[PDB]
Amino acid sequence: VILLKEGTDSSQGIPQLVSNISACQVIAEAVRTTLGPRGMDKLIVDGRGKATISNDGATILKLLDVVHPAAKTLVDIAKSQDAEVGDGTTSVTLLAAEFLKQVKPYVEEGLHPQIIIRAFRTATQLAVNKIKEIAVTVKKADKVEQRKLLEKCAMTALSSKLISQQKAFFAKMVVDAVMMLDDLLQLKMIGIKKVQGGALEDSQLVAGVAFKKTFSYAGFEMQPKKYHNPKIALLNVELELKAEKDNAEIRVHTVEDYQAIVDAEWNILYDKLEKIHHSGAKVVSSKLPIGDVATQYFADRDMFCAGRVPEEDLKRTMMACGGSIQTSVNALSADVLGRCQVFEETQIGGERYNFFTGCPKAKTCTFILRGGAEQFMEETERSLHDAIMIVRRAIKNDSVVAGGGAIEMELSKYLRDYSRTIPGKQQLLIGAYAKALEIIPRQLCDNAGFDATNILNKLRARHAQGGTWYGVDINNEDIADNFEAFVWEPAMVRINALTAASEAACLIVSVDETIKNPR
Amino acid sequence: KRESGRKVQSGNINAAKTIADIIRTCLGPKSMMKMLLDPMGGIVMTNDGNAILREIQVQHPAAKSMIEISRTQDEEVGDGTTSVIILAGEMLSVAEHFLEQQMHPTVVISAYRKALDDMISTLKKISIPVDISDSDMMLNIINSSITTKAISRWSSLACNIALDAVKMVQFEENGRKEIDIKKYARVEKIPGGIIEDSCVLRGVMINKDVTHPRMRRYIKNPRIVLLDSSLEYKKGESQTDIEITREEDFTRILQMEEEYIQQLCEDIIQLKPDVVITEKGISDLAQHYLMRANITAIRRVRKTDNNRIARACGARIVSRPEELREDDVGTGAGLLEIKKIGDEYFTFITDCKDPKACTILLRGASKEILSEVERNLQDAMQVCRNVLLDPQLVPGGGASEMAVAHALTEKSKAMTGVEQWPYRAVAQALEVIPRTLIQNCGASTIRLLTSLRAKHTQENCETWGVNGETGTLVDMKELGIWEPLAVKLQTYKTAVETAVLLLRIDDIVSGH
Amino acid sequence: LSVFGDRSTGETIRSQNVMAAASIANIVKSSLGPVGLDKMLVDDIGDVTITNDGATILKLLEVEHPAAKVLCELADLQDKEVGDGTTSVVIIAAELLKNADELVKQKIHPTSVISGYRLACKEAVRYINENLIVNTDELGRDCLINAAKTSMSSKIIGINGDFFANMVVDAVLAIKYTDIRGQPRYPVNSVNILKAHGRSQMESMLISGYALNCVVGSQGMPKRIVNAKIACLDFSLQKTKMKLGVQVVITDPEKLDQIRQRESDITKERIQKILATGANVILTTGGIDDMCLKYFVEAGAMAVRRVLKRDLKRIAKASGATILSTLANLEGEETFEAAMLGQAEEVVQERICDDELILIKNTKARTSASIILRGANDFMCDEMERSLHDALCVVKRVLESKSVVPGGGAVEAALSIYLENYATSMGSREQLAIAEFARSLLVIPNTLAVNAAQDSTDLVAKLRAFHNEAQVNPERKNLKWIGLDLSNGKPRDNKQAGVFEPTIVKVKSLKFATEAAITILRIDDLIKL
Ligand SMILES: Nc1ncnc2c1ncn2[C@@H]1O[C@H](COP(=O)(O)OP(=O)(O)OP(=O)(O)O)[C@@H](O)[C@H]1O
Ligand SMILES: Nc1ncnc2c1ncn2[C@@H]1O[C@H](COP(=O)(O)OP(=O)(O)OP(=O)(O)O)[C@@H](O)[C@H]1O
Ligand SMILES: Nc1ncnc2c1ncn2[C@@H]1O[C@H](COP(=O)(O)OP(=O)(O)OP(=O)(O)O)[C@@H](O)[C@H]1O
Repeated sequence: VILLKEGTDSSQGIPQLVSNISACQVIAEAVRTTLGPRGMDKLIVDGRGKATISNDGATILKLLDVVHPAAKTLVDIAKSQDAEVGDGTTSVTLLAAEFLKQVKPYVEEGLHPQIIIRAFRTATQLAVNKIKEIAVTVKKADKVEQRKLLEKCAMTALSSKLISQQKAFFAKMVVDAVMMLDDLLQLKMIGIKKVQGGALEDSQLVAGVAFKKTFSYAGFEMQPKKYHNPKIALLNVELELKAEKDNAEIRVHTVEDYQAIVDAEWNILYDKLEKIHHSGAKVVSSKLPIGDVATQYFADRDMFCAGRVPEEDLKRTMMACGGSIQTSVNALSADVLGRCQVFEETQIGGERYNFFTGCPKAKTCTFILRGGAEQFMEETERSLHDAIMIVRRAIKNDSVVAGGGAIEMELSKYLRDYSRTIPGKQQLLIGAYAKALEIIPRQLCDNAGFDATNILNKLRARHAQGGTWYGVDINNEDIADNFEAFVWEPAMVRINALTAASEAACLIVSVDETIKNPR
Repeated sequence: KRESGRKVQSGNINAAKTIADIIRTCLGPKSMMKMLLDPMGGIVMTNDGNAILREIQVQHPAAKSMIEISRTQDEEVGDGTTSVIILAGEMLSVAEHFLEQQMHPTVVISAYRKALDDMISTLKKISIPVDISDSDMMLNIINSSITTKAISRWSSLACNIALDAVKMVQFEENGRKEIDIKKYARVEKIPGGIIEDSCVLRGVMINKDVTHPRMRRYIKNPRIVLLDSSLEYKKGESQTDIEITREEDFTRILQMEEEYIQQLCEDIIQLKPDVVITEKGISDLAQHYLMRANITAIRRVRKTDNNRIARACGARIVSRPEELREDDVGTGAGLLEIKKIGDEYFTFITDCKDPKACTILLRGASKEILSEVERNLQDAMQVCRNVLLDPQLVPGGGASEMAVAHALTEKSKAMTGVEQWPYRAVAQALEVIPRTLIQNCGASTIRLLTSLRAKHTQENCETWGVNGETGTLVDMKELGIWEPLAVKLQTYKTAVETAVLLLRIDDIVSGH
Repeated sequence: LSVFGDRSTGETIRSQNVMAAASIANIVKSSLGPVGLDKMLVDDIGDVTITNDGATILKLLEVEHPAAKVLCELADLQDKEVGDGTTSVVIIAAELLKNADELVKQKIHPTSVISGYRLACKEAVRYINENLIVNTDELGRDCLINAAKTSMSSKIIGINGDFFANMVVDAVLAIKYTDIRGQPRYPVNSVNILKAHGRSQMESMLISGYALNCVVGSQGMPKRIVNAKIACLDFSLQKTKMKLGVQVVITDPEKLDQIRQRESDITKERIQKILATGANVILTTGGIDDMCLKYFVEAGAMAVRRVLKRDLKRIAKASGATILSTLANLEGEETFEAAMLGQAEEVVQERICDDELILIKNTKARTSASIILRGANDFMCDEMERSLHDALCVVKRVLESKSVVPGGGAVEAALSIYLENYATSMGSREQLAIAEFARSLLVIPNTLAVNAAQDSTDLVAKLRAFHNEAQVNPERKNLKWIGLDLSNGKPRDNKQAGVFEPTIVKVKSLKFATEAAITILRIDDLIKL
């Protein structure tokens, strides 16, 4: 009747590790098919009933939330992958579980897990020095300008897509968008907007901030668009006559104050409009909708107004204009006002759009898409976001390696040759570490629908002859030199993915007993 | 179905430990009785370890191998079978070095066979020579088995039976000193008389009775004849049968039966014999021509018993009855006698020498007394055989066990390697023989065994044994609890040979 | 569907066929090698036989399953081809099926596995035959003396290893005779190992000739003879009989006497024809008459009686003489002159303690000798005779087959590196067939390391670490032909240790195991009636 546990969940030994190895593979199976540009997307619905459609590995693991202990160790590695390099959560999640799969029969035969720890620290340290030797610095090779080279890598990334016919036009726009930025490159600075209707040739690139402008109220035939130096105001105040938040209800029984009651309710709107006139804001941007009466106010005062602006586009306008977002109207002064050189109301796509050009802090851009469907523009937005990512990493890091499994099949060949010259327990473990690194060219053939065994048998035969930069091709169903086809990746992200996958595989192997407190 | 791995290494351990736990308390003069339950309700309360495991059926292949290795050991020597199964179960009982340390059995077998060489080397150091020429020293050896028996009233005469039997069978001319009690010392039982009437004669006795008075009663020069062929109707090379149902077939068969036998009997009576001995049977009509010459008819004798007759008189083994000659004579024999002993007739071809053969004649008041002496003398003959095989004794009663286990502890301090850990386990497994002697006496076991090891360390290891009567420790040089060396040599050898066989088994599979 | 049984197809009959075949490998897993463990063979009657030899294990193993019944017939194809190798085929072919079963789950059809295995087997014989050793180094250069010394280490003879290894090396090279076109093999008959009490084990002498364990009897006849004629006969010169079961009739008493006088007179006639041939060496199984031995001590013929029959078959084969069963030539009595006699040089009655032996020297065609194992007691002489017989068959079975290969894990460890580099040279959906063929050959040092009580992850990997350096650079600092010493748990060179295996036991093992793994892998449907 006297128990030591009394509800304490605890177990140790060999099958506690086998239960932790197989529990690691259920997280890798959630992001196994999402690898590659042609990968399958997952459908995740929240508690409210909204379905989310995405194939990004960072968005899948953030909405999984598995209560298993070994599954929580793959979450913070994907969190640290965003801080170390910026992306690569689906690469280190798949690579961590395949390290444990190849050593899973070796644990059951009686081998100690600490010897597998000493092999993972050894082969990963050799993989760091092997990457930097094969990595070549391509800065001014063959006397070609870097603007021509940046259009070549985006052409292969945008190939086999909806805009694969007109990829020559889309490759020149993604290079000039990053070239418009400063030395501090960021994917959040270049925004993508969608305009329904028209062919694919009508896609434009805004040098500044452009938003959807769903303001469909009155205000035509006045409020001229062209301004030399307007004062950009970012508000969050409703300017309607009968607003849901700004009203005045006083209950008197006199007929003299009944004129003053409607006048006091109008004075809430009029004093909020008079403070914008004193501050000198030529353009009025508000999140809440603006009524038809306030549009008649700025029409005679030679100013512009446009409400129903999202708060995401208001913060991008704040980073462009250099001002500040002010909710109230009495604090509206020149400290929070912005400035630009060109502002105009365009008629691209049949609807009205507003955009600023010539900001002093113009570090943000806007990409306008044109097409016959919004889901055509939704997949074009994610493909152009992928086209910006390959261009951005080529400018920051010059020392690059060949992608497409070329650096993974070369690391599998060197670590297999090093294992044959090492006696002891490091031969069967590092040799299993080299075979576990072949899951990146194997899952790239699985998600692309190709023959996974017909390509990988010819890919390893190409590496055995002396091919150091041969990998899989997403367009053709054969192997190709990814260095000649401009399929690149920097050496620093390939190194940091290997030291994160080896650290995530070492944390599972070093755990042998689970302690749970009853509460 | 099938079983392999480490489960059969633990499955054969519990199969041998269950047999050893049954007869563990049946050691010494205070051996506890065991009750066997029959399906018909019968109960036998025998405390003999050979009688317990014989009437118990086993189903395990390792437990079946445990019984037969002691049964063959019972046929070699007549003492020490209980100590084999106890020591074979104790060596495998420490399974902490077999399973918990994840040790392969090859390390254990290399440690067990290396400990086997220290078994023979230690027993020759604690040994003592025996003055076998003095009959008083031989009486102090065989008396350990004559106690609490019905033969103990005649211990001075029963000791002369077994001592004279082993010396005639043992041949000093051959060098190796062979003794085989089963052939050259065939024991026969004769009802009637008393225990004092039983003596030893120098010859071979025939238990065939006398059916006709026309025989040789007293012949001083016995003319013996040996023959291998049969004395019956002539059969052919085929497998036909003989059936006499017609009167015409009864006359033709009997006329051929008489003419062939008279032709056979004319060749043996031309030499004027005294007793005929045929290998096969003798028909009724064959005695009709034989009784006219007054010859004693002896039939149905084995081929193994035939050479003892030929070495007694010096006759020639003749294959066919037509090929007799004058060299088939038994000149030199003492006397031929067909005198009745207790209304049973026995033929005597005894002599006044040692013709490489003997027999034992037992007498008693009832047939239960005849079975009591033959089971006590055969147990006494194999013990005194081991003394004359090698005149060396060891201090018994647990003194030799603590002397051997003391030598293994000092030897293990200089034995380096991984194999020193199962090497020390044999020293604690050999302590189970003085452990059960104190437990059967009723005293405190660990209180006495700890002081037993302290006496074996400082004092001499040849003394300070255990007395299984009072329950305390006595000196083995004062009491006659001395064991033979060849019994204790084969006891530790078989206990290692059992442990090398059960630990080497790693798979049990079926198949006819 | 209404059929006469149950039907089952798909990959579930592939997984059931490899689990039934690999379970038979576990029956012969621990019994591999010279340190193999015994296993109990339970019969249907109730008795059990303790056998550790793997050839007798598979003969008594009865598993009523068609996947296990395939591996039963390869034991009959192994002994009829060479005579050894049997369970090494079973562990290789079952690990071939277990690695191929993982390929079925990895979306590979078995047709690429079957065609990949035949090209991996033919390239395995090519890499073996390019790294062989011709049968030589019989005298002057040791990999022999040291070869038989390892077999002699398990007994008490191994205290003085250099003294007793010289007795078996010169005895193996003495029994060599071509006899067909330059074959040279070694016969199943070997030297006769006798024993005596020569007060220690160091008084053994290498006698270059056969030694008979018989005593001549009388002393007045001279023990040193010079003539070459050797007579062998099986009929007794003692008083003869018609049959042991059929006898002649004797009726009259005086008729019995005159056939005894005729037996004394017909013995005088037979000795006149034996000594007319000049044969002094007289060896008789049935015995020699007492008055007949009187004629031999005056003529000087070396007559030996009560000789064994199996000893006389090696004596008549030595001098090239014919064994005479009966002296009567179907109408009379003759001695068959110049037919049953051989030639020799010298027969000396050497004084050996407790058994004065008869040595023969320089016969016609014998090639055999004798080793006198003089010792102290019967315990040390009986264990040393089986140690000489076990060391004889080790050197015999190697130096027969016309070329040998350093075995004991040296063959399969070198094949695990070459066949992997050959697998990366072909491609065409058969790279994984040959790469798993190299890993399936590693079970031969893997089962040998677990039977040697060593770490199997270290001892197998030490074999591949030395064999890889022979393929990277041809420098002599690379260790080549590294075997596996299971006694000390350390890899050594097989050329220094003398551990050698025939090529036909290594070639036919890889040939039969891949053809057995092909037949089980071709099973995709099960039909029962
Ligand atoms: N255009 C391309 N052609 C061929 N292979 C490619 C191409 N782009 C990427 N790859 C390969 O796909 C793999 C990554 O696939 P995917 O883009 O689905 O993950 P990821 O988003 O890069 O992961 P992470 O965000 O962790 O870096 C890389 O190893 C790379 O070699
Ligand atoms: N009074 C005593 N005290 C202690 N030990 C004794 C005493 N008398 C005899 N012994 C010892 O007990 C031993 C007998 O033990 P145990 O009964 O186990 O074997 P056993 O049955 O005689 O052997 P076997 O079956 O071969 O006859 C004898 O060898 C003797 O040395
Ligand atoms: N002198 C030696 N040194 C080291 N290993 C050896 C030596 N001789 C043989 N071996 C190993 O022992 C194994 C032989 O095992 P075993 O004799 O128990 O069965 P087997 O002969 O393989 O069965 P079968 O008779 O069918 O072929 C071989 O694989 C070989 O590697």
